[PDB]
Amino acid sequence: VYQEPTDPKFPQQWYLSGVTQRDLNVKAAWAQGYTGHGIVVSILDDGIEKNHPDLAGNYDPGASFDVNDQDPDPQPRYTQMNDNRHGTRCAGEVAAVANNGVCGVGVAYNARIGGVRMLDGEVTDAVEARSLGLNPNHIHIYSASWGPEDDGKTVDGPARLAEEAFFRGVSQGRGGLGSIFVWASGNGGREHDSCNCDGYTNSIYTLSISSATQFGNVPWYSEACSSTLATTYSSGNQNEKQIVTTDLRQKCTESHTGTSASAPLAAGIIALTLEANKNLTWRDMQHLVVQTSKPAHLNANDWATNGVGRKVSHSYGYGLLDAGAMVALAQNWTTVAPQRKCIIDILTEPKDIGKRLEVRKTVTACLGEPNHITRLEHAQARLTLSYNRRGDLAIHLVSPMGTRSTLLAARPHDYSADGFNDWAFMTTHSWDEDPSGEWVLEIENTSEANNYGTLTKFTLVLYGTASGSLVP
Amino acid sequence: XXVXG
Ligand SMILES: [Ca+2]
Ligand SMILES: [Ca+2]
Ligand SMILES: [Ca+2]
Ligand SMILES: [Cl-]
Ligand code: NA
Ligand code: NA
Ligand code: NA
Repeated sequence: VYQEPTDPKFPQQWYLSGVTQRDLNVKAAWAQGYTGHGIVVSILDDGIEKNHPDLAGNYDPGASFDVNDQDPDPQPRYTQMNDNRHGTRCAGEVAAVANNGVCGVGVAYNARIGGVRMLDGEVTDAVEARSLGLNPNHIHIYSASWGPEDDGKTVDGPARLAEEAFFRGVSQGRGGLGSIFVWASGNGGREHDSCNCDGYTNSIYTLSISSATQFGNVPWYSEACSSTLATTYSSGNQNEKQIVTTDLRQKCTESHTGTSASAPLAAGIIALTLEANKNLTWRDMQHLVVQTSKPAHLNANDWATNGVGRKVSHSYGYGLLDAGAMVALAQNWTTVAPQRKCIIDILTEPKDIGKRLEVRKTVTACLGEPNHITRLEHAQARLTLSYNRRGDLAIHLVSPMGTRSTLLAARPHDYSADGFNDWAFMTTHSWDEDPSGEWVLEIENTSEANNYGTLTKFTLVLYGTASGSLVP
Repeated sequence: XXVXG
């Protein structure tokens, strides 16, 4: 019979297990025999305290590097303010050692854990690329709890080297199965930020993870967007419990917060899943997340049923990760077919936006061609437009099956007159739908101001396959 | 930028 951890703070890890069902169902995976053995996770952050008493036993120098100082040792820079504690906190959520009398346990408490020190300095495109591309035939899973500023007015994403690192990782990483990039969706909720304006979370190559509070609510810091895939628990108000993990200076903290805690927990669950089937591709892993994540008792006013009967929210994606279900479904999972890409240039002429613009287009999704898609995965609306006040725009995309994705919600602080330059707004909400038929793009001015602009390009980019659907 | 999270 499985014996749960004895660590002194494990009883405070409410999000891992419990009789209440407000948890990630991680103990069910442990009891099936999956604790992370043989999986390698790397935290891309401000360093990792490799000698921490709850990390040393799982630390892997092969999963670590210091890009800021250009050396192998990712040890954080110690300061009075403890600025460089972030990476160590993330690491303990993935792989804090179990049954050692110290703090709590990681989700994958037998996985190997490393860290890339890359935020403690000027974070250039090159810095990001060397971090994302570190030892990609040794590291299985990368966890990143950082990104562009959450001020609610930034539109920014990976530059050329970092985007190349993403494509090299998913194509050749992990022996050709593809690096698994897990991303925290953002902390810009107070600024009404949109995580589709963050190219790292909005990328198809990252599993973007949002947060839920203990009582099942959308935290104050949460960003809503269509690119989010799933959710894990994190912090909320001061009556709700928080996340227990390893802290800087060999300490234990019960006060880790934000989406920064959600990505590592997801990374740990994904590590358990990879142990259950090491042959899973980067796309397999996203399919598993879509199929097994649980909406139940997550509160949101935007829950919608997509075309294949799955509930999806812009706050939560497909809902809470379910570790037990993930590892169970992984074991006999059949690899998905190669990824197809269908490019559809929509516009025949530029369109003035004015108060409201609706663009309708019926598509065949590359019917009769090798990139014919009947089973959608990600869909992108790559938009080029000008507008006088970007944050007044709301943008929606409706799939032929009737699923309305919010690509962009109003951003009150985004005063920019720079518009969008071929920005690839991404939605996960039509996963497994047939993309043949009428797509509708809606652009509206959400303010009373007499705003003006022009949509000059709308490329609908469909990814997916043409085989292997299950019943809705 | 790149902010911690
Ligand atoms: Ca160093
Ligand atoms: Ca421990
Ligand atoms: Ca953001
Ligand atoms: Cl592509
Ligand atoms: Na490949
Ligand atoms: Na993503
Ligand atoms: Na159709």
